[PDB]
Amino acid sequence: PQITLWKRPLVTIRIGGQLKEALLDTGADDTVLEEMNLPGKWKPKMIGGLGGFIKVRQYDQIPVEICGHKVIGTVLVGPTPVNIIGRNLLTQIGCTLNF
Amino acid sequence: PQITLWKRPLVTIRIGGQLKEALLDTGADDTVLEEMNLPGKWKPKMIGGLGGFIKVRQYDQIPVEICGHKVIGTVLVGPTPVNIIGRNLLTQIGCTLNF
Ligand SMILES: COC(=O)N[C@H](C(=O)N[C@@H](Cc1ccccc1)[C@@H](O)CN(Cc1ccc(-c2ccccn2)cc1)NC(=O)[C@@H](NC(=O)OC)C(C)(C)C)C(C)(C)C
Repeated sequence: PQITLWKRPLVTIRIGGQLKEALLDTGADDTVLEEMNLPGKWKPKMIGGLGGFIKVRQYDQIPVEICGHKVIGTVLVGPTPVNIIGRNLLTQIGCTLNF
Repeated sequence: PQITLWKRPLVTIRIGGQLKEALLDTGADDTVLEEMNLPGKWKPKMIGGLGGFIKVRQYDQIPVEICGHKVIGTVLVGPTPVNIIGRNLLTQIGCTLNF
């Protein structure tokens, strides 16, 4: 859909049959989700915004469902205040910014 | 434009004769610029990124130009790595997320 920015662009995502609320974020290189167990090998990583960096676990080739759109790619898991769909996944659903 | 997210959505902003590079950021409630002097009164705010909070100075009714779109609103100044155009000014240019 075409979506407004008068409110935060929160959408429902599906991961491992977990239902979660996540932010569509054009200012995020990566996708970062709050703490959750995902199966498989992961590598340690740090990511940062304002305020400093956080340590996360990097899971590759994770399926996610974003508003009826089934993508698979890299998911970071760690102490993020909120679930964040960054450009790696936004790209996979043909999401653009428009004005 | 219809901006793909295959790269970071970096654009030119003009603020008081200063040209700057800034990131179109749907994950940001607020617009946050790196350290600069701005005219007028200001209030301290605290804003929260991924790593925690920073203190900024809030300037109200600051004219800003985004891709030659003339906009006026709240601009926060402080220790950000990158000039961030948040939703307060993205809504002013009629910006939507499309997928
Ligand atoms: C290359 O680095 C990045 O891309 N960093 C990303 C990042 O932090 N992006 C920032 C912008 C940014 C880019 C590059 C360097 C530094 C910062 C934002 O897109 C997402 N970010 C991360 C973030 C987003 C939301 C929230 C949040 C908190 C409480 C409730 C809802 N959301 C917290 C952190 N948002 C905020 O930090 C904003 N915060 C905000 O809008 O808070 C209400 C600010 C900006 C206004 C402070 C991620 C770690 C998410 C991948």
